[PDB]
Amino acid sequence: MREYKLVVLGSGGVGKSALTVQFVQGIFVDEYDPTIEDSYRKQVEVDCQQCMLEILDTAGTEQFTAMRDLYMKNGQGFALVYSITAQSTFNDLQDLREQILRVKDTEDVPMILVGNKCDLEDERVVGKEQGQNLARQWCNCAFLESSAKSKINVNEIFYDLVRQINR
Amino acid sequence: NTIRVFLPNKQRTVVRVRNGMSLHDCLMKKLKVRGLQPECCAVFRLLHEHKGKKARLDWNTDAASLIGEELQVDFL
Ligand SMILES: Nc1nc2c(ncn2[C@@H]2O[C@H](COP(=O)(O)OP(=O)(O)O)[C@@H](O)[C@H]2O)c(=O)[nH]1
Ligand SMILES: [Ca+2]
Ligand SMILES: [Mg+2]
Repeated sequence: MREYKLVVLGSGGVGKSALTVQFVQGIFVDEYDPTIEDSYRKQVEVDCQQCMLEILDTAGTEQFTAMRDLYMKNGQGFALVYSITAQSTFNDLQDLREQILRVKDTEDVPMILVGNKCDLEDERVVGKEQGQNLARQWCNCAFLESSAKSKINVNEIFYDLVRQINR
Repeated sequence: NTIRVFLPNKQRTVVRVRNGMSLHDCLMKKLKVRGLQPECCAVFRLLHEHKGKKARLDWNTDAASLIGEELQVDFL
């Protein structure tokens, strides 16, 4: 069956691990344990079809920065995650988009922009339309707001990357 | 002060070690988030001198003693 190498990218504390663990294991990770390296695998039914997903959950460190193009070169699909409760993590993503297109020698790279923590509406400091604007700017990039805690749009992140890959 | 650990179903993690933790202490969160029970698993150090031969370790091994070692966890 087809394997899908996915890569989860974004600043510290935005929910990259919580999203990935919710997806693969169906549990919510409550406490913040900064990631050094972690990979996960999951076989999934996409549309109606067998897909092996390997998900690389990345650190926000100098070491990841020094390896990043390697993760990009090898990855087939990218979730770029920020938190709606933390402005700097949204401003940090632009760089990541342009680099992926640089490394892949194309603008048609499977990608999704993910505003996570949508259950924390009272703490929101980045607008929904504000994320939709950034995605639009990125050549009509896929966009979701998600919650690893409420399980809103979690599977959809990975299924949309697999559907993107398939096209 | 980290240890890299290869895991079942072609997964891997790297864990930080604080002096005093056992191997099981340094790994327990990474095993829980992947549903891995250490009582159903063996853990091995990879012997890079001996073509990677696996040497089995006690889950209670001192983790500081293993810094820089690369380990593998397999099901029993
Ligand atoms: N309320 C809420 N908290 C979240 C969500 N996603 C992650 N978190 C919390 O945010 C903190 C950082 O999450 P984590 O996945 O470690 O961040 P990472 O550094 O991007 O991997 C943790 O305490 C998580 O419990 C979410 O969707 N909603
Ligand atoms: Ca070593
Ligand atoms: Mg993380």
